[PDB]
Amino acid sequence: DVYAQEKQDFVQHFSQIVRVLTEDEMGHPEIGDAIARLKEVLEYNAIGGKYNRGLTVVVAFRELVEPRKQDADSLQRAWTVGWCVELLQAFFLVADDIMDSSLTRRGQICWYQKPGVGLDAINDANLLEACIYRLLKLYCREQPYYLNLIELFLQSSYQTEIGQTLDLLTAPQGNVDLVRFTEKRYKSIVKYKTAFYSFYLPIAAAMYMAGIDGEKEHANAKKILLEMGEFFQIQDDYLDLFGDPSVTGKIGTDIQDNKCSWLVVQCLQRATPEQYQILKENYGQKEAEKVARVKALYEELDLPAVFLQYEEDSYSHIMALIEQYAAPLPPAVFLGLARKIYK
Amino acid sequence: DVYAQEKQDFVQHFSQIVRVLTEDEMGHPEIGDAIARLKEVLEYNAIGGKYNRGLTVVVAFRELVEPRKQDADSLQRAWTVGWCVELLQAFFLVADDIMDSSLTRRGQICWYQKPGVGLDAINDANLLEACIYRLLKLYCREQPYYLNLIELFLQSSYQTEIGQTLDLLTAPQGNVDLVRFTEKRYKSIVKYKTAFYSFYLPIAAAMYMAGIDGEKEHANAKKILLEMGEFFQIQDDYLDLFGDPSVTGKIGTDIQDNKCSWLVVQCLQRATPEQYQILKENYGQKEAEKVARVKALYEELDLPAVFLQYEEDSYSHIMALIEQYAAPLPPAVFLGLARKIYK
Ligand SMILES: Cc1ccc(-c2cc3c(NC(P(=O)(O)O)P(=O)(O)O)ncnc3s2)cc1
Ligand SMILES: Cc1ccc(-c2cc3c(NC(P(=O)(O)O)P(=O)(O)O)ncnc3s2)cc1
Ligand SMILES: [Mg+2]
Ligand SMILES: [Mg+2]
Ligand SMILES: [Mg+2]
Ligand SMILES: [Mg+2]
Ligand SMILES: [Mg+2]
Ligand SMILES: [Mg+2]
Repeated sequence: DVYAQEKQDFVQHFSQIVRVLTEDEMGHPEIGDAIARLKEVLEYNAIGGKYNRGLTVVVAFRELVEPRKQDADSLQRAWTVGWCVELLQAFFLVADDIMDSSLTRRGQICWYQKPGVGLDAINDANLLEACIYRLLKLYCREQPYYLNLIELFLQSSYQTEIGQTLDLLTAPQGNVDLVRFTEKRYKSIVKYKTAFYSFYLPIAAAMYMAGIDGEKEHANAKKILLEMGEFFQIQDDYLDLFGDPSVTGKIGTDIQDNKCSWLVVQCLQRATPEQYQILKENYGQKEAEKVARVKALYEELDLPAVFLQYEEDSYSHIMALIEQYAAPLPPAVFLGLARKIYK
Repeated sequence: DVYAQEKQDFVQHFSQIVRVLTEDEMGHPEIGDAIARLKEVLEYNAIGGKYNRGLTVVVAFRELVEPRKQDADSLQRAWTVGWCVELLQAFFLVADDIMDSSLTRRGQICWYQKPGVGLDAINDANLLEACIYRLLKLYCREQPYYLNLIELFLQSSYQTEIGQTLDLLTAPQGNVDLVRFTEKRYKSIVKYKTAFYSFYLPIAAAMYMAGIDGEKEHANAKKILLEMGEFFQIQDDYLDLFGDPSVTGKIGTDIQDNKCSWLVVQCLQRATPEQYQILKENYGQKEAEKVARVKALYEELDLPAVFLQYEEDSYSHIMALIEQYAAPLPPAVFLGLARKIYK
């Protein structure tokens, strides 16, 4: 209902993102070709998403301002920062898909896989990163929050990259790494790699855009948004395998990439010594017979219905945290976020 | 003499960089392994350089402060920001070497080529990027310049990436791109891709650290530092081919990568229609017989002595710009920089 509303409005505003970010032509005719390529990047990589995070910034902003203070220019900034989160996202997936060897994403071939692109993808990725802060200076350079956002976006990139380093240290190509797959490792991973940016960031951004910068208020918010954070990825890793690729818009590479997924983690808790051995022979390998034998094993331990279980268990716990912790904020923020991620 | 002095002092201070950047252990035991890997990155990629830029920040700072204001903590910040530029550098080369397919750099194998690393190099690279701003908040969070530096480092990353996009758009693997190799393109390239960060940045950083933030003072400085900027890369591209690999610490990939180098540019101005054709058949290809036939052609048009010519021509012009433009600043800044890059 509530994201469903302002989505289209959120997406039209992407025409101006691109306009502004590439309005340097007669001033710098030399670099016009870099700026075209830039456009081409943004069109391809910032678009197709569920735009949930970018939206989340916008919805949160409305919710947290007295509409007597939501003037035209405040909403200008409101969805600008929205778009910045989308860029951040886009930055991450473009790099992520080289690193994770992915084939497709958002219903089309990965940027880095297009012929004529390949590893220029890396430079492209960091460009999106840059555009984030380019906008900030544009639309927020004179706000009292301008600096808090910059630090937020960065403090959040770092955290994402720390997560990403764990992801990979825990998931070497070649090395049977079942010992490494503990739930203690896992919670750490999705915390840094997912929760902070896909949740704390967007919300937090708007908190600062609403003049709300108390450490304790941010801390509570954080407490809540790291769970939603966390479930979200267990759902990502679930969908990776049992999800519909015409609906996820991507193909899963978790078994092949020897990844510390929720699944392999639970699988291990419930392994008969023999089973441990089947998985051992099969996990972390390109071969489809092996990837298949594992998918069977996950089904052989009825993990999909276990995921259905945690989904309820977590919905219920996330909801307790909202009650315990939302205030002084309007609980519609978090609720709106939960509706949009639970099934 | 002057860089030769504070180099060793500059390099000892790298023990504390690593200490500080990895002093989160008992506070966050979960992520200790990411932070080890981080250490490993920094050790490998921030070290071995000529540390010229990092130094340049430090030397410039002394030169531009009354030593009654150069207290212990000002020099703490002074070389911290030094190190930040080194990180920025390191960020760029780690990504650069994947993108440019380089084999070696700084007298050893490229990070991304080590076995067990490969494309995790990409995540590693952005980590260095992050550390920059991690330090800033650490040692400069309470300074009046703190924000100007952040914007400088970013405004400079973007510019570097724009350059880098030109680099690559101008240099597709496969496509004979001799038409594209004009000196108008070239000046644009090395301007964004090299001059801004290896020169304007370090100096400018210290200008702001010395409380000097007038647009016109920065503008003049910029005018001067973009030439030094520019020559520096023509020397890089010269050395790429005719340089000593036990002294550059790297092997050149400009012909192989179909790059818009100073050389191919000059080569083209002086081409007999036939010659244009030899180069045509040979440029932009892995094959060593072809790379060889080109190196011959550059020697066949006595370009090395032409480089010796521009070197003098540019030394002389750079020096005119210092006279025309240094003030109110101490001309020893720029001079010190020129001594250290001219032969
Ligand atoms: C450098 C870098 C650092 C972190 C990422 C992240 C990817 C990602 C993400 N993507 C998912 P996917 O896009 O479903 O593959 P992952 O399982 O690869 O992590 N989902 C939630 N958080 C993150 S953070 C991507 C690139
Ligand atoms: C993403 C990115 C963007 C820019 C770079 C740059 C590499 C580089 C550089 N490296 C030299 P090299 O390190 O001698 O190969 P290049 O000819 O590849 O540009 N020298 C001067 N400026 C720059 S900027 C590297 C990575
Ligand atoms: Mg992935
Ligand atoms: Mg991943
Ligand atoms: Mg995933
Ligand atoms: Mg290179
Ligand atoms: Mg290059
Ligand atoms: Mg070069």
